[PDB]
Amino acid sequence: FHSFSFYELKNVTNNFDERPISVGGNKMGEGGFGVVYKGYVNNTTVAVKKLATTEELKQQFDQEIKVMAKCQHENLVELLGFSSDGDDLCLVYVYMPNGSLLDRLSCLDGTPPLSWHMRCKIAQGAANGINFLHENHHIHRDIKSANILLDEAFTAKISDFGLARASVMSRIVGTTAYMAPEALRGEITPKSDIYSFGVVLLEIITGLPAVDEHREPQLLLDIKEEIEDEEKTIEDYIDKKMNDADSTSVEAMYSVASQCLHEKKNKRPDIKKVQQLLQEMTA
Ligand SMILES: NC(=O)[C@@H]1[C@H](Nc2nc(Nc3cccc(C(=O)N4CCCC4)c3)nc3ccsc23)[C@H]2C=C[C@@H]1C2
Repeated sequence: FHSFSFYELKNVTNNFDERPISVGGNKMGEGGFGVVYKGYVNNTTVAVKKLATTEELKQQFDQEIKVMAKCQHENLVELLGFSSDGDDLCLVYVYMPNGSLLDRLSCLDGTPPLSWHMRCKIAQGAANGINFLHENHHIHRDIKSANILLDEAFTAKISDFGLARASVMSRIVGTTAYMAPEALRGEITPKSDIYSFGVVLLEIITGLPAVDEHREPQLLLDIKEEIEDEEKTIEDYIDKKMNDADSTSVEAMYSVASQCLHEKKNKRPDIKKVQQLLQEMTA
C-alpha cells in the first residue's frame, strides 16, 4: 500500500465536507465506518472512509487491512492506502464511478435503471467475489446491496470487510434484513453469506430494498413464502423499470435465490454451486 497524511486527505476532501456531491460537498454516502468522502490524490479519484467505541473501531480497521492485504481479486474493491497519523484513522480506495448496487437499483440521483443484462453480469461478479473469499477461508458477515460496488464497466466489486472473519458461535453483527436465522442466533459460518446473497438476488430481480416499512411484506425475504403458496408469482414482482427481462432467466435467478434462502444452513448450496447455477443462466 501507499501511506497518506491525514491532512492531505483532509485537504483533498474540502476539510471533510459532509453535505452531498450534487449540492456542493464531498459526502458520497454512509457505511460501516460512517461517512465516505470523495477526494483527489495522485491525479486519481479516490473514496476516503473516515473511521471516526474507539477501541472496537481499530479492530475493524485492522481487519479491513489484513483482509485487503492478501485478498486481491477482480470482484473485490481495492484499498490504495491508509492514514493513522492525524486525529482519526482513515482508509483510501479506488473510487468506483457507479457507486453501490442499492443506489443504482433505486435510481438515486437520477441514474437510469439497470438493464437485466447488466443485472445478470453483476450477479455473476458478486458470486465470483464471494467465491474468492470462501476459497481463502473468509466469512464476510455483511453481504448486502450497499456493499456491492459498481465500477466503470458495472463490474461488481464486493466491499466493507470491517466485520469479516478468518478461519463458531457473543457479539452478533450484520444487517438484520439480510442475516440468516443462525447468524441472528450468533453462528459464524460461510453458509450465512449465501442466505444474504439470496436477499441481494431478490433485490436485483425486484428493485425493492430488503426492508421498507411502507410495504407489505415489510421484509423482502417474505416474498419467497408468497410465491411458494401461489398467492403471487415471481413475474408479479419483476422490476417494471426494465425493458429486457425474460421469464426463463428471471425464474432461473429466482431459483438460485430460493435455494440460497433455505432456513436450514446445510441444505443451502455452497458458493461454487451458486456460481455454477448463475453461469448456466446466461449460457
Ligand atoms: N459500501 C459503501 O461504502 C457505499 C459506497 N462507497 C463507495 N462508493 C463509491 N462510489 C460512489 C458512491 C456514490 C456516488 C458515486 C458517483 O459518483 N456516482 C455517479 C453515477 C452514479 C454514482 C460513486 N466508491 C467507493 C470506493 C470504495 S468504497 C466506495 C458509498 C455509498 C453508500 C456507501 C458509501
